[PDB]
Amino acid sequence: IQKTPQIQVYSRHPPENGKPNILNCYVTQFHPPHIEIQMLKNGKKIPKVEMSDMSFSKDWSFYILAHTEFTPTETDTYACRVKHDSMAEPKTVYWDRDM
Amino acid sequence: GSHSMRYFYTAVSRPGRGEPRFIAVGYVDDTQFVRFDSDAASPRMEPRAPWVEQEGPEYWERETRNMKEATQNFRVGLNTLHGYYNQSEAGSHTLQRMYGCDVGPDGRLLRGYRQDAYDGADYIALNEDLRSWTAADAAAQITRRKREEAGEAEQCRNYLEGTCVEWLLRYLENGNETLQRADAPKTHVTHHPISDHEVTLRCWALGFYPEEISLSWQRDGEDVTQDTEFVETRPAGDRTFQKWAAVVVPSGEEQRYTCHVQHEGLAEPVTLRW
Amino acid sequence: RVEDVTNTAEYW
Repeated sequence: IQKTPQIQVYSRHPPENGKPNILNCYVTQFHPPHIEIQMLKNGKKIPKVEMSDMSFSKDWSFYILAHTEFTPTETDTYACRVKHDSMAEPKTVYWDRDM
Repeated sequence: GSHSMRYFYTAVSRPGRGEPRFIAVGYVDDTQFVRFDSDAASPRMEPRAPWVEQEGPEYWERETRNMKEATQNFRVGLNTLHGYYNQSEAGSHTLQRMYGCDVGPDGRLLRGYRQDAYDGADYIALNEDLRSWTAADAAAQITRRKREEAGEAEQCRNYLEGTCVEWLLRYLENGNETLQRADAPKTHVTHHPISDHEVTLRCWALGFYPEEISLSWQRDGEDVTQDTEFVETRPAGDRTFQKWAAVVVPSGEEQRYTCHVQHEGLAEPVTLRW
Repeated sequence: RVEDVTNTAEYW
């Protein structure tokens, strides 16, 4: 039974334009464990993106935390795109400063 | 007060690309402190919290040896269950285990766990008495029969009643300054106009530990949890956690609403207004 | 500290 990944994109610290921060892509509730996660800046693939060790929840479903250094600006867009078997198409989630 | 130690094993087959990969992580409460990856260039149990690094070479050698044994044990597991169900040769499969112990404030065993799952659903688990197994289906009954004839439950009960508790208390002592020190949430309220008639009030709790937290809105002094939007508690990446709750309210009525936060790290409930 | 599982692979 395949379970669709839930996605949250958010920063480590409350975002200040021009202040170096950390961007997180937290991906939960999925099965099977294989999954492809990429973080995007202005639609472009961010090279150095670190991934936690994959673990799982009480209900057995997997979760994982990807993150990267970033510096929020007024204009730059950031997003996390996820490919998984449970999904016909890759899902992209945009970072929203207020969430 | 109350505490726990948990290990999480996952083995995943990849038919056509070599043997299954085995991965483990260990936790004390909400802090990860150890990990293992069979695919690593040189497979070793590695520390993930300052308070275990001080453990001597003998500790690491042993953890690594058991982890290597475990990965082989789970590879046999995967192949064996494959046969029980007569699955196809092409598909990947998973075998999971989580085990550990809870101890009360007195440091005595509250209870022990050892549950296995196959392809994401219960397969076999050790019962709460730690003397019998619950098998989810026919295949599992076979596994259960073997574990019974080998009397493995006794070995498991000994680890959980002994080793598991003893070492949890040890980690708890060595890591007391972080592990036994709740970090209060830093809370605040943001204001987001939707229309000229509607605005979103969002209540944030940041940098808290442990993960357990309560968050809710009230209007005029009483609940409105219906109409409350939450997000799941999420990790900040630095061992602390985040959460927010939001409500859409009428313009010029923002002053009716309060946000309420409860967390082990606070002596007393908190209230915020816009 | 992890449990020791040595030589119980025939238990599956």
